[PDB]
Amino acid sequence: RSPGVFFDSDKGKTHSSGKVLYNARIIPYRGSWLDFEFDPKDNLFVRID
Amino acid sequence: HARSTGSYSLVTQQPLGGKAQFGGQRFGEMEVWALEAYGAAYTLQEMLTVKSDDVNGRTKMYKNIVDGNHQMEPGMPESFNVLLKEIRSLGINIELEDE
Amino acid sequence: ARVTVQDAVEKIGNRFDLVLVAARRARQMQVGGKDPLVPEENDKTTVIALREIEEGLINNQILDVRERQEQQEQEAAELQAVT
Amino acid sequence: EFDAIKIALASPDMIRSWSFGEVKKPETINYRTFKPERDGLFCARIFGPVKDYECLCGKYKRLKHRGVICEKCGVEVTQTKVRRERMGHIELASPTAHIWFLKSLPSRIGLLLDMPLRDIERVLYFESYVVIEGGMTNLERQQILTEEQYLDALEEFGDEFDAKMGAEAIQALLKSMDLEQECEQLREELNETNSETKRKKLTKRIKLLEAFVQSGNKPEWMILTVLPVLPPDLRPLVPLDGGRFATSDLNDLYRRVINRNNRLKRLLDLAAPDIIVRNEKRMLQEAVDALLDNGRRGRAITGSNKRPLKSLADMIKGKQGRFRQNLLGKRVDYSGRSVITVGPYLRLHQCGLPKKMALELFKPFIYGKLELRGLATTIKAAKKMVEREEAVVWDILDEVIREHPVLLNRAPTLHRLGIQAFEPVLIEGKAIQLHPLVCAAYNADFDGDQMAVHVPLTLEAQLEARALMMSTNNILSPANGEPIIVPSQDVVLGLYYMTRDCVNAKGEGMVLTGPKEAERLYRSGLASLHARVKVRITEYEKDANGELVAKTSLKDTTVGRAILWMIVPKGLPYSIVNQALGKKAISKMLNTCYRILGLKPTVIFADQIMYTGFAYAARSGASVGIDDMVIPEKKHEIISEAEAEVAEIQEQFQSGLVTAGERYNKVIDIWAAANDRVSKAMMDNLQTETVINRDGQEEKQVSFNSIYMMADSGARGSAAQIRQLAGMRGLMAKPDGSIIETPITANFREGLNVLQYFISTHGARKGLADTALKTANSGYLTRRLVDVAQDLVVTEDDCGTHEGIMMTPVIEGGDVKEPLRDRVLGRVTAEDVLKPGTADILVPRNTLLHEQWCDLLEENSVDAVKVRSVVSCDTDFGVCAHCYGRDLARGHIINKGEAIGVIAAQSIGEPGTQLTMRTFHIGGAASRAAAESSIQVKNKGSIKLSNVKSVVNSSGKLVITSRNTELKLIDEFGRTKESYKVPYGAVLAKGDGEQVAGGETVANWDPHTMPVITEVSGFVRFTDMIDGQTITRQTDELTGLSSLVVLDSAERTAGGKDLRPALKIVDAQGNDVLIPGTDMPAQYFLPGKAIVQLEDGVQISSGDTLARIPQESGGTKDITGGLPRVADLFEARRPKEPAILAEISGIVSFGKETKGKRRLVITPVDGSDPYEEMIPKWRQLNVFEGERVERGDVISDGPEAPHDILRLRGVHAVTRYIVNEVQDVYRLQGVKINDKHIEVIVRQMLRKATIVNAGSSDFLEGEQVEYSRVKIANRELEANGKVGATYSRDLLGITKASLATESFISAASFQETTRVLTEAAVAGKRDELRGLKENVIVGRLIPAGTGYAYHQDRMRRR
RNA sequence: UGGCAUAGUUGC
DNA sequence: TCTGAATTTACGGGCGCAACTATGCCGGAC
DNA sequence: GTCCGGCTTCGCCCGTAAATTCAGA
Ligand SMILES: [Mg+2]
Ligand SMILES: [Zn+2]
Ligand SMILES: [Zn+2]
Repeated sequence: RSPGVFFDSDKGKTHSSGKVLYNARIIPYRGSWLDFEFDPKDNLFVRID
Repeated sequence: HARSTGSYSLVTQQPLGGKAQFGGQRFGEMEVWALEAYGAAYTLQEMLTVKSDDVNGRTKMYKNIVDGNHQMEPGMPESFNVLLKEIRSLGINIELEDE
Repeated sequence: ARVTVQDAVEKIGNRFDLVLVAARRARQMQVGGKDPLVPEENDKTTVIALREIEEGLINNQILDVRERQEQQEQEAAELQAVT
Repeated sequence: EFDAIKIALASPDMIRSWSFGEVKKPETINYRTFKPERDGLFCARIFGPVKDYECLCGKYKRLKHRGVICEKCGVEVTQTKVRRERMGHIELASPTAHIWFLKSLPSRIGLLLDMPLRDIERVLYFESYVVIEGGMTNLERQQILTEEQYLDALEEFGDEFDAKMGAEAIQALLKSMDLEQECEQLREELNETNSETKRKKLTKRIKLLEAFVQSGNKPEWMILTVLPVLPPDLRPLVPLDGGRFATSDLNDLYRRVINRNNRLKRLLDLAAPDIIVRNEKRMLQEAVDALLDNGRRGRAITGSNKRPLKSLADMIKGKQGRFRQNLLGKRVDYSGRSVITVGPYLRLHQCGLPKKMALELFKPFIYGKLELRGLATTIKAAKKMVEREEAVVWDILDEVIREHPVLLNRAPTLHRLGIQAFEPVLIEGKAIQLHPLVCAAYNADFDGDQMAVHVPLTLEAQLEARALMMSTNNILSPANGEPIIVPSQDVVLGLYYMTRDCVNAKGEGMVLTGPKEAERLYRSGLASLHARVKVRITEYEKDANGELVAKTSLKDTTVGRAILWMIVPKGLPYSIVNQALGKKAISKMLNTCYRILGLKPTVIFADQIMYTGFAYAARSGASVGIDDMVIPEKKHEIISEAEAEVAEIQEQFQSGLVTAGERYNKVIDIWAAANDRVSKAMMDNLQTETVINRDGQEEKQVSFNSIYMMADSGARGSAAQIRQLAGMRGLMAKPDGSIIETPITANFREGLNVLQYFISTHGARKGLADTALKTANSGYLTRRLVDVAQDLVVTEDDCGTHEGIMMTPVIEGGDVKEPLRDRVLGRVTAEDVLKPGTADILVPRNTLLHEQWCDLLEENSVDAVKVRSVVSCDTDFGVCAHCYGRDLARGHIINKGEAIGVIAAQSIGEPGTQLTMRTFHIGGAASRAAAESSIQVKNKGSIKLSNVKSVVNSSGKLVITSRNTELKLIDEFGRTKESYKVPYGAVLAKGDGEQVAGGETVANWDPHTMPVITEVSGFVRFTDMIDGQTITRQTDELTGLSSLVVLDSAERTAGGKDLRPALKIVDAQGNDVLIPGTDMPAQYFLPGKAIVQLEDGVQISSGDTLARIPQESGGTKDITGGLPRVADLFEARRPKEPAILAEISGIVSFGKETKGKRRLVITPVDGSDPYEEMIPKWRQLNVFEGERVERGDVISDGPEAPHDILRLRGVHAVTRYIVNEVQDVYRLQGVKINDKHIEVIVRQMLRKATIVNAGSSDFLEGEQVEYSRVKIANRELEANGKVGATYSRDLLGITKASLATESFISAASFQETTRVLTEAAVAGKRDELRGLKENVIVGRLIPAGTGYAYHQDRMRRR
């Protein structure tokens, strides 16, 4: 996967309600992964590595 | 490839695997199911006791074949003893209680 | 030689007791002491035993009767030689 | 020797008893001298001598010193075998918690102390304190103190007070518990409680405490103080290339546990500061946890190369562990492998074994023969003679191979015919010659396949091979009754060519004096193999009492048919060879020969069929060219019409009339229709392609085209592949079962340009991925099926049960698939089958329904027969022969002993895997139907409807408002001739009980949309709806009207989550129009993504579609997508929207209607009135306030949970449901499985039962026990004056049923070895090894086949 | 003289 | 302010069989 | 050459236990 920023969905397989979450991953060539994820309550959370 | 008798593995006294080393074919789990589907109980018993990992059993069976008698003493597989010891290496006391 | 054991199976209608009966009869002919009851045709003991079963002159009852007779004869011979 | 295996916790005293010496030093080998260390992991005085009967230092080196112990070093001079079984021990510096019982999920320690897992984890690894003996302080027992809390307690409660930390604290807590007292308080609290979740927790705690009390275990033994050490030979150091030894895994773990233990001991010797010793204790705990089960706690420690070390748990569990790698399947001597070739000359009972493998496998037998004949006195001489391959040892090999069968096995032994015994024939080569007929059984083509030869050694094994596993005994497949040695592709082609006719050939019309004359004419070249003639045929009919009666007549036949008739045995009729003799015809021929004549005639007939088919296929010179794939002239116009259709549908879509999903579905359906039309036109132009005449007018005939001649004969290929060759090859499917709407317009004879050869690769990738990635699902399913059903073995001959299941012909909605002939064949009847006329006993009660009885049923036209089923058997620990029925491998009843559980599991699992790996045989073309949209009745007869609640619309057309409407075409004799499924919202041309004639439609609908048809008239109100979050409305400004779509749970807003859009029919005044004679409004709820084309307050009439929901697409319907349904069925998965059923019968009444969760109540006539059900108000209800209901009746619609069916409708209902549901999937794929296997699997599923009343027995209140145990206990109780305990049967998934077994060995070898072993150890379980898997593992005779008699004798001689 | 890992490949 | 049921979330187990060839197998102080 | 030691995330599915959220009293 090319380094950069990529937005994916995890299209409804979680929460058993069909809601399509959204995640944004910043993949560096050499470094730590940074992900911005949503949840069913539509609150933006972040996780490092 | 073909093997009648060859070197056996160390941890479990079973035939070695492959043909680079003079190994035996694997009688897999599905093969055991297939033999169970038949009435082949003696064939299966000799397949997994006397032909694989019963050191006394296989030595005696070889000597009997050379002597011209086709009969086997079943015995107990060595891999079962290995399993027993491995379970005993935990805090689990598994034993074969008397008759 | 032998192709199918169907008639032998009909003679011992279980398909599993046939195996045990034939194994006993072949073992009695391989160690063996005993001799075949059917004209041997360059067959191995298993095939000869199965053919004996096919002819109707071997089964569990016959083998048990013969074993008991042999045991009684051996006991009688031992007793006579001793007392 | 032994008859049971006992498992229990290992007390420190027991561990010390096992060990022969403490291990103290973390060194294995000196690495300069290869001798073991003094008292290290590899030791001699602790574990025994390195060499047999030799001391370490060489003081004693002979058997004469067998037993004495050298004083210089202290090594007991004995064999090295003891070193393989001598255990050691390590005295841990501090107590250590056993990880298995800490993180078993559930955690034994956690819920024995009634403490959550997080807190006990915190305490164990030295991060918090736990109070012991709080006494008269401000502290409780299990309460937790951090460093701050501990400091506060110490400074404020310096008096008598104990708050330890680490595994010592947990051990103190465990030792300070009175198990029986705790049982008393927990039980009396359980009786005095009211909650349900707390009830479950309390009963789980009570169960664990009672398990501890009953067994000899103690709680504190769960914390290790003495650590056992495996014998060295089971963790060997084997030299690697060079001086470096093998980098063993157990040795590293054991050697970094001794390190921490020694370090901690040294620190405690000098009284190191509390923090350092605390950290050392934590490290010791982590090291021990890694040794026992690495990675379970987290941070799986990795050695060199960063690979996690294989711990003891990792060695005994998993696919690479002992159970599934060295005990259930082992490598075997006297076995070889080689590529396979054809060797057509072989008979069915023999296989070509190469001379080299024959010599290598039978070496001991050759040695025995050499010694017997005196050619080699000493075994060294015989070995030397054999290795030189002298001219005399070959004669020995021929003499010893005569009557010695060899097992031939192909790698994926999916079913029992994958391993079969053959008589060896010595071959000059390096490949095994395998008979052509058995290939179908093996699935063994000759394109590089390899097979393995095994040699039975003992007389019993040889006789088992000769009498059970010979290829001449396996004529019939064990899964069904059909033959398995049917000739595959060349023989069937030869027979099809031989038995065929053309209007004008050489030697036509002449009268022959017999088949011999026909062969003479054909060989002499005076008559063609296929030329109509008259032949004097003498056929034998044995309708007498076993006497063959000749019958001579003049048959109108062909030369080839007459020639083939010379091969048929006597008793068969002549019409059996008077047809074209395709593959199915030949299969039926062999089957009839087997049923009428026997086994040996069938074997000889099959061999002769193979020989003659090969010979005449060679003679025919049937080849394939490029001019044989003739392209139809109607292909282009069909393509153009389909393209016009897709263009117009796209034009409609761009106008908004249709949405994307339904447009895609319509495009797919029209392309499928076009593809079917092209295939039909191709076959029409291909079959009648040849018109031949030289004696008058033209006469059409079935073509001799090679492609058609091979497709029609069934030799190779089917409609799909020939279609792709000549006709358009149609739609493709992506790996995820998604159909590419773009078709492929070109066949294979034409180009397939770059773009078309890019869509194809999607389907090709799908086919190859399903072969290599989705085969694990079929293998997993079949392993689960085998491991749930392996101990089930036929024991008795008849249990004398009058229970059974009602087998009827199956018509799923089309024509008859499996007639009553094939559903009751070879199964014993339950009740007398009365004649359909008037109460005449047609068959007795306990007669096996073989072919003649089934034909009698057919000619008497019986519609339903009650037969004895495996699931309804009254036998304990097995199945009697009668309830099972015909063997299906032989023509007789099942023999007493044969293992039917393994056979059933293999039969159900093999076709799934085989079809999964064969999916790539059609490229990737999608298998599609026309999507119906109508019901065309074919035969005259009355029309009846079941499960129907319809309404008449404005146009007088009856509209179905029910979900499960069944439209049955009944005949004038009352027999249901056809069945059809009428979807919810179909328009019926005719009505109920109305006569119809063939070829006229009676129902039509729109398959791509589900409408929401009403029940009454009125105006439309968008009730309980808000724009923006409840629906998305689209405005049509130019027209002035508007549309709207309900947005599903995914799209709607979390704020105001529960807003339910509904269409409420109201009268002009504005009030709901109640449905006829009820008490609830006529409001229809709109599900997600529902297209409403109406406007608020618009007039409507009865039977009108308010809204239409797009039905969503269904991808390729192959095995790969249907197998998951079978897995869910056998796992007993609760559906996502289960249909709610009525627990009890009686009158119905709605109660409070509390909160949008409407309450239902069923009041029986005189029984328990106050029964109530919680039904959400958002789902429909079939029954309302007025009517009777029987238990198990549907209150709402939708999928039915099998658990509900079992609880309400009974065992027969659930087993019938499972059988029908799985058989639908397996019929869709053309898989033929007898229902016996599914029925026995269902039995194994429902093998447990929960007690509801203890009765007079000794069972608990709500415990789950084996149904057999409770049944026999009740039988014994009713034998006396007591009364048995009432029970309730449970349905368990195959995985849960297999895991929840009385024997812990079978479950341990199955999944979850860690959990199963932990539960068995805690409960102190005892295994009687009475199943098949346990006896395989232990290494004794199986209690299924020939070993059944041995096991019965042992039980009698217990 | 037997073990593990990685890579490649064959038959399903 | 408490308490039970149902729902959601976290986390552990499962993920076919058999076979053949090759290379590489520990990094840091005396 | 001979002797001694403790930085990777990224899959799909399902069963079961723990934590939360309703839904009340
Ligand atoms: Mg192949
Ligand atoms: Zn010594
Ligand atoms: Zn029965």
